[PDB]
Formats: sequence, structure tokens, C-alpha cells
Amino acid sequence: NFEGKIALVTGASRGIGRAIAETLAARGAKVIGTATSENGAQAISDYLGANGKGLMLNVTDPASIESVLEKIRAEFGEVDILVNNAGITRDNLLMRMKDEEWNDIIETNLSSVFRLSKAVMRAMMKKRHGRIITIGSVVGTMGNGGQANYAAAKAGLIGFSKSLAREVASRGITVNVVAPGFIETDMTRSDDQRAGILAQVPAGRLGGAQEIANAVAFLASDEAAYITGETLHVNGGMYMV
Amino acid sequence: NFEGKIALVTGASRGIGRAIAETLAARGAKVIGTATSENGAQAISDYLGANGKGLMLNVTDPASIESVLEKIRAEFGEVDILVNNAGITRDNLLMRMKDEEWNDIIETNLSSVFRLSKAVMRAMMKKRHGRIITIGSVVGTMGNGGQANYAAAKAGLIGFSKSLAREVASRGITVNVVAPGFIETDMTRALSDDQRAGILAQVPAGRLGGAQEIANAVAFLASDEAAYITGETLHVNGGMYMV
Amino acid sequence: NFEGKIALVTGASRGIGRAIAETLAARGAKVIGTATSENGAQAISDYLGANGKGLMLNVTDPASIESVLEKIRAEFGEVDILVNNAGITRDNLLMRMKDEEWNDIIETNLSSVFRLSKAVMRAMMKKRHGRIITIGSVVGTMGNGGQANYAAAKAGLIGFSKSLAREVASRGITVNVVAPGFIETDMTRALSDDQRAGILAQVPAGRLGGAQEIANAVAFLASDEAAYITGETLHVNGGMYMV
Amino acid sequence: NFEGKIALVTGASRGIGRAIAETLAARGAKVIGTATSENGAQAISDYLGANGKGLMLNVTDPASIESVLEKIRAEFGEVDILVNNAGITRDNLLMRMKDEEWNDIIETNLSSVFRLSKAVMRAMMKKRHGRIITIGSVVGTMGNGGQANYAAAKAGLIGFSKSLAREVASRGITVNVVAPGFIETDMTRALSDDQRAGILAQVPAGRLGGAQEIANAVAFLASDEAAYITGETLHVNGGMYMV
Ligand SMILES: NC(=O)c1ccc[n+]([C@@H]2O[C@H](COP(=O)([O-])OP(=O)(O)OC[C@H]3O[C@@H](n4cnc5c(N)ncnc54)[C@H](OP(=O)(O)O)[C@@H]3O)[C@@H](O)[C@H]2O)c1
Ligand SMILES: NC(=O)c1ccc[n+]([C@@H]2O[C@H](COP(=O)([O-])OP(=O)(O)OC[C@H]3O[C@@H](n4cnc5c(N)ncnc54)[C@H](OP(=O)(O)O)[C@@H]3O)[C@@H](O)[C@H]2O)c1
Ligand SMILES: NC(=O)c1ccc[n+]([C@@H]2O[C@H](COP(=O)([O-])OP(=O)(O)OC[C@H]3O[C@@H](n4cnc5c(N)ncnc54)[C@H](OP(=O)(O)O)[C@@H]3O)[C@@H](O)[C@H]2O)c1
Ligand SMILES: NC(=O)c1ccc[n+]([C@@H]2O[C@H](COP(=O)([O-])OP(=O)(O)OC[C@H]3O[C@@H](n4cnc5c(N)ncnc54)[C@H](OP(=O)(O)O)[C@@H]3O)[C@@H](O)[C@H]2O)c1
Ligand SMILES: [Ca+2]
Ligand SMILES: [Ca+2]
Ligand SMILES: [Ca+2]
Ligand SMILES: [Ca+2]
Ligand SMILES: [Ca+2]
Ligand SMILES: [Ca+2]
Ligand SMILES: [Ca+2]
Ligand SMILES: [Ca+2]
Repeated sequence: NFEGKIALVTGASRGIGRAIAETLAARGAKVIGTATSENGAQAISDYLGANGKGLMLNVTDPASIESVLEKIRAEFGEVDILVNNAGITRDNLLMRMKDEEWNDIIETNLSSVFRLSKAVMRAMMKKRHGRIITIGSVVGTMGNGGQANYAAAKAGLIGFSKSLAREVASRGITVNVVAPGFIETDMTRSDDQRAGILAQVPAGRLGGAQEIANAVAFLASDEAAYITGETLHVNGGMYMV
Repeated sequence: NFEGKIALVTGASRGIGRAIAETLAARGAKVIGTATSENGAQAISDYLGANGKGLMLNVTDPASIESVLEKIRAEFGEVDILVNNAGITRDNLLMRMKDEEWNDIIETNLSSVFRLSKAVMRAMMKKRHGRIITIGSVVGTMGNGGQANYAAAKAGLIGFSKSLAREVASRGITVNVVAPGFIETDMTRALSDDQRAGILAQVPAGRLGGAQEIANAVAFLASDEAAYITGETLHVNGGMYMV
Repeated sequence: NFEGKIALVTGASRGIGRAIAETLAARGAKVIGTATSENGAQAISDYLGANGKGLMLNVTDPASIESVLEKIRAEFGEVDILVNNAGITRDNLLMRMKDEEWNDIIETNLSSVFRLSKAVMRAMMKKRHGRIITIGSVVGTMGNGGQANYAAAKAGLIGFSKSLAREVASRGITVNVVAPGFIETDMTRALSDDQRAGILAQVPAGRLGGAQEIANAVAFLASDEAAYITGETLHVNGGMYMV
Repeated sequence: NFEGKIALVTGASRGIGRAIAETLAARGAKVIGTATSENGAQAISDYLGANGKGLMLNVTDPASIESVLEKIRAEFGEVDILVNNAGITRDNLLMRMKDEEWNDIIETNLSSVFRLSKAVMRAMMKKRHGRIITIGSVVGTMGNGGQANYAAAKAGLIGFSKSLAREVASRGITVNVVAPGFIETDMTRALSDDQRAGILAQVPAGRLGGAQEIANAVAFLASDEAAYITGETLHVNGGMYMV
């Protein structure tokens, strides 16, 4: 139960992000989910109803981050739980990877974690309590051909999380990563390609967005106060470390 | 909710083991906790009350294992959740470590995982559902002077868990490890402020972990909310080590 | 023996970078070491002599990268061995870390690996052989207070390397990382015995590593004796961290 | 150059073990390789010639250990380099794995590392220099269906190695693990093309590894060029697994 907690979930329009937002809300938290457009934000406001609000946010833009946080502080208060879910992909074999494909991935998937974390850190340190959870990926640990950029950012946020974790652990704040394997999403939703995927998963199936949300909710709860600088893999056995 | 689930927790007399047993019971599961003596088993039956029973079990003795399981089947049924918590320590620098000190740790902390997992596996495969969770240790991952035997067993059960996880993942069965860092126990409680300081210095969180904290992690992995997690090691060490 | 091989070592002015350049040269390789200034580039030409050359290179500037590669091709040929050693630190606790301190570390310590690798890849693919070795850090694996930016970069370059390794493994090209622990440098040498004691206490080996020790590891991975090693991280930290 | 060093390589009859023995000998070390029978021991003496000797050893019999090290001290001296290569496999899905199969793997592949390391320990600490290298396996890190026992032993030896490394690092002794992926052996050579295809599909490198490649990695770690590497696992698997 998160009664009295304020949670910020970036990229909460659908799939994993939305499941996370709905789950925290269903458990008593006041949730602020974000999208890159005003309409996408409004749609989040629509489903969260009285348990939260949707706001437009660009994790690559310093002014946007500052604007959203002020709005959150004026209507709800300080963020207790930060879930960095915003992310994108720009696949290509190295030789075909554009400088922009690399930079956009680093900025959106890695630098965003730095920016959002620093932005909520202060209040958590004062309150001597907080949760920062970033959605990584199995790719960050095993790497993947054609996704060197995505893997760099996903592996990068782990090193960041470990360092930040060491800086704020004594003040009741945990910093962790939930690394999903293949998750059933609109994209994976025609049938010779799904089986090429299932073949890599011992569980024999794709994970559900709600399954990632359950793991996030666990780490965000008071039941995981002694877990920090840790990566929780949720991949059906696709990879094991 | 564990309603209808039967859980076997080895070494449930106190600390982590007891917290795990009480937590699963409090959430609807019929729990069978074990101890190495009949008296210890009775004390477990006492705190579990109508939600479970305590049984005497020696994880290094096949006859004991089969006998215990035969009893659980008779009174409750097949085990749905297995928590391998039984474990000991026989610390010593390698140059001093006696063969018995090495062997006893291997049999009790590693071979026991093999014996108990194999003993409840068949039924799980048939139901196409199950949970096997072993309590490891940060030591199995970072190593520790004076605990080469303990570290070998704790690291070894991870390799075992990963291998088993791959064999049964398609059958709706998950096999994981929860690796505690420094947890408060009777041993640590009686340490001196000076020694506790030596321990705390290694922990970014600045405190020892609670048995209940490990139990919460175990309960999460044992639930249906962790069906997509297998062959994984969940570290609960306050930042003492990070991988 | 690297006779017949052309190696590019970024940031070879001193310490680890210079040891790497001198070691590859001593073993028969034609070495091109780089620095950020003409003077630095000259110091490198000074110690490499007839076995190589120093060039000015800014790993964050595409123009510079193209210019440098063009020069190596003109005078020496295609790069067979790439050692990404260039890097910097901009330490600070998160709340005190300026955007530019984050941006600079990411561009210099991570994006640089992407840029340089991509610039030597084609020729390697064709020759069906090559070596890409990046100097990471124990910090990339264990993390470190005050170095979240540096940690993010060193951990990210591992994720990059694993991915690249998968793309080129079938073509006789290996992509690895050598992660040093505390290495002796002019800075550490200037520390008082008390200051060093804080560092030494974190290392089981009881001493700082030698720049030459990192160079030896790099030379091993760059040789033909490590053809079956790729996407791997070789830790050289005296036991400071163990994975 | 290992001139003046005495190396003990267990299970040096063929494959990885023999390559290791021949490589260390070729580089100046006096090598003692072992086999489980007198004939196998003689065959090893035959190929080592004036650079070493073959001895019959059972890494599960304490008396054999004392005896073998006894002969070694008498003829050559104290062991400076220990390579734990002896090991076996007893595959089977858990549901059908025999106690003997589990116990045999644990004793031969894990407890053996403890016994031999402990036996050569004192001499090394006294001389403030030594090398202990154990041949692990990728299966120890990734685990493998049908090899829960092999995986437990292989993962367990890393936990063991990390702990011992911590106890002896300050004394100039390093303890490491070289973890091979699929290495070409007579067993793999007899597989059908369909089977080999199954294996190759798991290796980005697109080929099986060679015994000599593992030997080169072992020789590197055993040399003075790897004195700052300890408690580390060097993966040599062609990209089969990446950590
Ligand atoms: N799907 C999988 O199998 C899988 C596996 C492992 C990890 N993940 C990770 O899980 C997370 C969810 O991504 P997804 O691909 O599953 O879902 P998705 O539907 O692609 O959602 C991405 C979300 O991020 C937001 N976003 C994109 N660029 C942004 C920017 N510059 N600033 C702020 N927000 C931005 C999007 O906003 P709009 O709604 O406005 O477009 C959207 O809400 C990602 O971090 C991803 O890397 C997914
Ligand atoms: N305390 C920590 O900080 C910490 C940290 C990491 C991991 N752990 C792990 O957590 C688990 C709990 O151990 P602990 O030391 O915390 O508690 P403990 O109080 O030592 O309890 C050990 C339990 O195991 C049982 N046991 C011992 N030998 C057995 C055998 N041969 N057969 C069956 N049961 C046996 C004991 O039975 P009796 O009650 O009959 O004696 C007791 O219930 C262990 O696996 C341990 O390695 C503990
Ligand atoms: N020292 C340690 O204990 C330790 C431990 C782990 C990892 N490392 C890593 O080892 C490597 C060596 O660094 P160091 O700190 O030991 O030595 P350093 O003396 O700081 O050398 C850094 C080198 O990188 C070059 N460089 C800096 N910014 C550059 C840029 N934008 N473009 C191109 N080159 C640039 C420098 O050029 P100039 O000579 O022109 O200044 C210099 O040659 C780094 O990647 C570092 O992260 C060091
Ligand atoms: N082949 C691979 O792909 C691969 C991959 C990863 C790791 N490995 C590891 O590499 C090592 C080499 O094994 P292998 O299978 O490749 O070669 P192998 O030809 O099976 O050789 C095994 C060696 O160990 C000795 N041995 C067996 N039981 C022993 C005992 N009780 N006491 C003393 N010595 C004993 C054997 O003696 P005899 O000659 O007298 O029979 C033989 O010399 C093993 O530790 C193995 O786990 C192999
Ligand atoms: Ca609302
Ligand atoms: Ca792929
Ligand atoms: Ca210790
Ligand atoms: Ca984990
Ligand atoms: Ca010149
Ligand atoms: Ca520190
Ligand atoms: Ca390694
Ligand atoms: Ca397999």
C-alpha cells in the first residue's frame, strides 16, 4: 500500500508504463504519468482519474523536466517514487548507425535517468525516504546485435544506479533497475517472427506488461527497503546472471 | 494470495526461516517448517498453529527427506512452494579448514538443494506449476576470507538453480535465489558496538537487514506476480555488493 | 608478436595509455598514439620513434576523428588494433553535478567508443580480423559515490562492446574491455601515506596496480592468443572487486 | 618465461590439460601433469620429456595428494603454479539424476579444488608468490539444462576462488578461473553435422574453441604479467555468453 506516496512514472501512455501507473494508483499512490504530447498526457489524466494526472514531459529537455516537477509540487507535492520508464529504440548494425540514432538513444534512455534522478533527489534526501526505479532491459546485460546504442544506455543506467545508490542509501533511499526480457507489446502483436522470439525464452512465452509492473511495485514498496543498487531480471529465463 | 498452496520451508526455527514460514502462512498458504530436532519441530508447529506444522528434517539425510515428504503428502498434499533455507557455517582460513568443515558445508548448504528440489520436482512438473526458492548469500557472489566453503556452496546453488530453471521453465515452474547481505540474528545482536561498526561500514544502507525483509522478497518470488522471473538471483544486501 | 599490425591508442600521453603504446610497439606493432594537443601529440612521437607516431585527436569531434584516420591510412594503413583509452573524470555527488559534467563524461568516455569503433570497423570486416579493446573501470561494475557519470559511461561501454562483439564475431574480430582497479599515476604518487592508506585498504593485493600491468592485459587480448575471447570484461583490480 | 617455476597440472592426459602442460613447459617451467592411472601418467611423462613428469593422481584421495606432492618436492621442489583441470561430467535432467552422479561431480569438480589448493597453499605464502588457476566452464555462469550438477561445481569453484583470493592476495598469490565455452574434443568431433550445427548456432564466433586457446589464457594468468588479476573469471567462449 502506497497511501500518502506521490509517484512519477515517465512514458506512461501504454504497455509497461501504463501498467506501472495503474498498479501504483490501485495500491493507494497519487500518480503522475507522462507522455510527449498534450493529448497523450490528457489520455493519462483520463484513465488515472481521481488517483493522478497526466503531464507532458520531454526527458531530453531540461526546461521540460523542471516545468513538470514544479507542476507536480504545486498540485501534489514532492515525488517519493520515481519510475524511469521513458525510452526508445533506433536499431541498426554499427556501420549503418547514424550519429543521431546513437545520440537520441543515449539522451533519451540514459541521460534522462541522470536528469530525472537529480531533479527529485533533494526532497527524498530531506524526507530520508525515496525510491528510484529504472526500467532497463535484458539487452543491457547480454547486449544484442544491431542494438549497440540501446545496450549502451541500458547497461549505462545500471552503472549510474549503482553509483547513485551508494550516495543515498544511508538516507533511506533505494535505487534499482528492473530489466524486462521480451514483453508482449503492440509491436510484438506476424507469426514466424514471434516463434523466433519464443525460441530464446525457456518460459516459452512473452512477458506481460503487468508482470513488469508487479516487480516495480514490489521494489517501490516498504517491503524492499533493503534492496538497492540491484538489477531484478524479469525475462522468463531468456538470460541468467 | 497463497490460498490452496502448500509450502515447505527448511530450517524454519527462527530468523529468516521463521519469518518466511510466518509470512507465507499469513498470506493463506499451508506451511510445513522444519528443524533438526523433534522439539524444534514442535515449537514450529506451535507458532504455525492451524496454518501449518513443524517436522523434523535433516537435509543431508535422504531417508529423512523422503520420510518428511511422505508425511506432508499424507497430511496436506504435494509441495507447491519449496524454500531451501536450511544452512550452516564452519568458518576457517583455508590452510586451517578441516575436511569435515568443508564437507559438512557442501552437504548441508549445496547438496541439500539438489536433494530437496529433486524430491518435489515430479509433482510440480505434473501440475505445470511450482516455485523453488533457495536462500543464498552475498558471500556466494563476492567471496569472503574465512568462508571459502560457505562461498563455494552459496555460489554453487546459483549454478544449480540456473540449470534447473532451464529444465522446468516451460512447465510453469520458477527456480530462483534470494541472496541476503548482513541480516540481524542472535549472533549479530550480541556483537559489540565496535564489531557492529565494522559490519555497518560495509553497508551503504547503514543498518543490518531484517529477517522479515528477506521473507518479503521470498514471498514475492513465490507469488503469481513473479511467474516471469526464473534462474534469477535477487540481492537484498543494502548495497553491500552490487551486480 | 604484432609485427605487421597497425595499432591506434587514444590518450597515449602517459600512464596506462603510454604503457599500452610502448608495449605494442616493443612487440612489433606500428603504433599511433593520440593526445588532445600538438605538444601532447609530439611527446608521443618522441617516445615512439621509428615504431610509430603521435597525432592530435579529439574523440568528441567527428571532424578530428576523420582527419586522424585519414592520416593513419595515408602514412601507415588500416587500423588492425583499436585501444580506446581516452577518458576523463568530472567527479561530484549527484546534486552537485553540472549538466556539462555529465554530458562531457558521456561524450568523452562512452560516445567516443561508438565513434572510434565505427570508424575502423569496415576495414576490419573486410580483412576478416581485428581487435577492439576499451579501457573500462572497476567503477563501471561496482559503481561509486561521486562518480555516477563516470560509472554510467564505463558500464555503458561494456553494453556497447557486448553488442558489437555479437555483430562482428563471425568475422574474426573481437571486442573486449579491460577494467582496471586503482592504478598508480602521478596523482596517487603525490598522495600522503595517510591518503594512500584509504585506497590501499580497498585492495586485497595491498598495492596500487601498475600502468604496465594494464598494458600487459591489453597486449594479451590484442594478440592472436585471444581469438576466442570476445564480449568479455577482464578485471585487473587486485581483488578490489570480484565478479 | 616461466624458467625456475614448478607447475602442477591435474588431468593433463589430453585436450585442454595437455595443451596447458605443453605450453607451460615450452615456456620454461618444470611441469608435472597428472592422470588417473599409471599408464596415463607415463604417457604424460613421454610427451613432457626432460621438461617434466607424469604422475598418477586421484583428486579425491587425500593420501594420493600428500604422496604426489611428496614426490614433487623430492624431485623438483614446491609447486609455484597450480592448474586445477581435472574434471568430469555426469549429465541428466534433475528428475533422473542419480545421487552418485551428483556426488561424483561435486567431489571431482569442486571439492578437488579445495583439496589441491589447500595442499599447495603454505609453500606459496611462505615464498610470497604463487598462482592457482582453475578451469571452470561457461555452464557455471549460464547454467545448462541437463547439467545441474556440472553447473553447481563450476559455479561453486568461482565462489571458492574468490574467497581464497581474498585470503592470499596480500601475499603475492593470485587465484583465478578460466571458463571455456565449447572446446573441440574427440567427443565433439564424433557428433553429427546436425549436432555440431546445434552447438555452432550458440557461438557468435561461428566455431568451436581450441584446447590451445584455453592454454594460452591459462599461461597468461600464470605469468608475472597478471599479478594484479585475482578473484577473476576470464571467459573464453567465442561470445557464447557475455557478462
Ligand atoms: N517492450 C519490451 O519488450 C521491452 C523490453 C525491455 C525493456 N523495455 C523498456 O521498457 C520501457 C517501455 O518502452 P516500450 O517500448 O515497451 O513502450 P512504448 O509504448 O514504446 O513507450 C515508450 C514511452 O516513452 C515515452 N517517450 C519516448 N520518448 C520520450 C522522450 N524524449 N521524453 C519523454 N518520454 C518519452 C513515450 O511517450 P509517448 O506516449 O508520448 O509516445 C511512451 O510513453 C522502455 O524504457 C524500454 O526500453 C521494453
Ligand atoms: N544471518 C545472516 O546474516 C545470513 C546472510 C545470508 C544468508 N543466510 C542464509 O540464511 C539461512 C538461514 O540461516 P541463519 O544462519 O540465518 O539461521 P540459523 O538460526 O542458523 O538457522 C539455520 C536453520 O537450518 C537448520 N539446519 C541446520 N543444519 C540442518 C541440517 N543438517 N538439516 C536440516 N536443517 C538444518 C537449523 O535447524 P535447528 O533449528 O534444528 O538448529 C535452523 O532452523 C542459511 O541458509 C544462511 O546461509 C543468513
Ligand atoms: N588511473 C586509474 O586508476 C584508472 C582506473 C580505472 C580506469 N582508468 C581509465 O584508464 C584510462 C586512462 O586515464 P587516466 O586517468 O589513468 O590517465 P590520464 O593521464 O588522465 O590520461 C587521459 C588521456 O585521455 C586523453 N583525453 C582526454 N580527453 C580527451 C578527448 N576529449 N579526446 C581525446 N583524448 C582525450 C588525454 O589527453 P592529453 O594527454 O592531451 O590530456 C590523456 O592522454 C581512462 O579511460 C580511465 O577512465 C584509470
Ligand atoms: N571440453 C570442453 O568443451 C570443456 C568446456 C569447459 C570446461 N571444461 C573443463 O576442462 C577440463 C578438462 O576436461 P575435458 O572434459 O575437456 O577433458 P577430459 O579429456 O575429459 O580430461 C579429464 C581429465 O581429468 C582427469 N580426471 C578425471 N577424474 C579424475 C579424478 N578423480 N582424479 C584425478 N584426475 C581425474 C582425467 O584423467 P584420465 O586421463 O586418467 O582419464 C583426465 O586427464 C574439465 O575440468 C572440464 O570441466 C571442458
Ligand atoms: Ca486526476
Ligand atoms: Ca539477436
Ligand atoms: Ca571479510
Ligand atoms: Ca539480480
Ligand atoms: Ca614521423
Ligand atoms: Ca567510494
Ligand atoms: Ca571476466
Ligand atoms: Ca542447452
